[PDB]
Amino acid sequence: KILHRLLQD
Amino acid sequence: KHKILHRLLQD
Amino acid sequence: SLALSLTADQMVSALLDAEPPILYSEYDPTRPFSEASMMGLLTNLADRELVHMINWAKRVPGFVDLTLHDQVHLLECAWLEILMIGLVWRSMEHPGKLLFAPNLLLDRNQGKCVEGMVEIFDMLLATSSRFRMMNLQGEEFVCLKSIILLNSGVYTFEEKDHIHRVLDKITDTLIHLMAKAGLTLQQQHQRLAQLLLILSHIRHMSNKGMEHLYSMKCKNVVPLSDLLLEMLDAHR
Amino acid sequence: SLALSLTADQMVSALLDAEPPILYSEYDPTRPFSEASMMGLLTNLADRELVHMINWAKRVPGFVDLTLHDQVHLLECAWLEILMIGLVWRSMEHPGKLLFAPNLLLDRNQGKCVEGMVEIFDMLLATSSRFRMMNLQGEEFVCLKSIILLNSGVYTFLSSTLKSLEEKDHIHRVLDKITDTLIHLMAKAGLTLQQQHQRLAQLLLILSHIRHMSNKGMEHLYSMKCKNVVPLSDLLLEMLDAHRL
Ligand SMILES: CCc1c2cc(O)ccc2nn1-c1ccc(O)cc1
Ligand SMILES: CCc1c2cc(O)ccc2nn1-c1ccc(O)cc1
Repeated sequence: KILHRLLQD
Repeated sequence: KHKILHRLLQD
Repeated sequence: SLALSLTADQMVSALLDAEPPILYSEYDPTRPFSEASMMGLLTNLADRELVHMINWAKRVPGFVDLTLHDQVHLLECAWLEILMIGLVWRSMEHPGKLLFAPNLLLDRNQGKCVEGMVEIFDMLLATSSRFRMMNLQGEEFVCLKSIILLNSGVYTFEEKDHIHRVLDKITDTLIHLMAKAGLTLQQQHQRLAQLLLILSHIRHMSNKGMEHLYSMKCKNVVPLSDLLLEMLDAHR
Repeated sequence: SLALSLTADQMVSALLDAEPPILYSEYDPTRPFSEASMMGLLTNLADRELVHMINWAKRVPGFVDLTLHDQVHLLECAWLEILMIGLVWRSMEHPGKLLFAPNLLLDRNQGKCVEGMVEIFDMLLATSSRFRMMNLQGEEFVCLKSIILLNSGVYTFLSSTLKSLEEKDHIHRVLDKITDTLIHLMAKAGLTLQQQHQRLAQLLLILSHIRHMSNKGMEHLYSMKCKNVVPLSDLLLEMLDAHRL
């Protein structure tokens, strides 16, 4: 999940 | 031209 | 215009008086459900409630000042929101169930009797639970329902100005009820916001409900009344 | 939660500093619009705006206190409402037009290039008009945009006792803080006590219209996707698919 990864930054 | 809502409202 | 001069107490009285009756469903509770029967029950009910809603609207202060065309636009835009906030309100004291009618109280799981329905049930119940945790009062509820009627279709239109004036009066009414209930100014504004933000979720549900209703019609899982088809048609 | 301890002035200042940039579209102004090309511009833009939105969301007080799962659900629920309220804000000073980007300013007739679009354009335009009538201020705008982020998805949570409930509580504490902040701004602006509650209501009722617009735009975007009008990025696909499950 892309949204999930982006939030982790 | 003859919507039911129209005639229900004008009562 | 006469609605602009009502007092806060007199707005409540009027709204309380205008309340539609609680309708029963036809449901014969000696036989279990099918997908077709449940949906038939829901639409038969909504169709009867719509007739009462039109009567109720005409009794909402300021509504009758609007042109017939404007009145129609508002009801077409808001009808399912109005039915749903009604449903949410009477289900308030039945955690986990939706009281569509006194003899049709459906727990969460019976939404699975109809494809796609449980997602909408879940939203409805979550809203009921919210009402419960806020301890929504009946006087507040009737204010909220009238706001939906006046607000929902207003931006899709002097006619606009009057609606916003009446909307202001109902805001005045809600705050009056909260002041009367002993809330501080800070608590009053916080509760006003909380209540109005629920209207966003109610809109969401209406929109979802409308597409579901449309799907059930195309898939022909149940015949709909002429009036209900017409209220459906207005959104597409 | 240090965020619960913020003053109204600290809330406003934090929200203002979190504001994402105004992006440019990849519009080549000497090429003829098609339905496909206009949809491409809007979805290319949205995709780039989403990455900036995520970093903004992290900067809204209280948002980083929530779990990763809940941050996701909230952004998944509200992403299009947030893009649209931004658009309506950017368009405030351009009656009759939608400022999608400084190099992409469209009127309703240009919306007709894409089937079903003009109806959405019209709702966005009317929202822009309402913003103008109300004389919406940037400090009020940023509060509203933050309310949408926190509220839109807040009831699509479930309930696992303390776990889900306290995430819900927290969100409502923060929402209550933004209310206090909104009121504060209107008082500092000299509005009367009566005007304060009246305006607070007028502003929050707009959110019901923004939800409506997001619901219809999501339907419309789904339709363009299902008709192979435009390729969506994986991000946009994921954001859209969250509304079909
Ligand atoms: C319009 C009847 C109806 C629904 C149709 C759907 O496809 C999905 C959910 C529905 N709920 N209702 C409904 C809502 C409130 C009432 O008082 C009666 C029926
Ligand atoms: C999410 C991209 C988008 C749309 C998709 C549609 O199918 C219809 C209308 C749309 N508007 N927008 C949009 C809105 C605000 C932005 O900042 C970027 C794109």
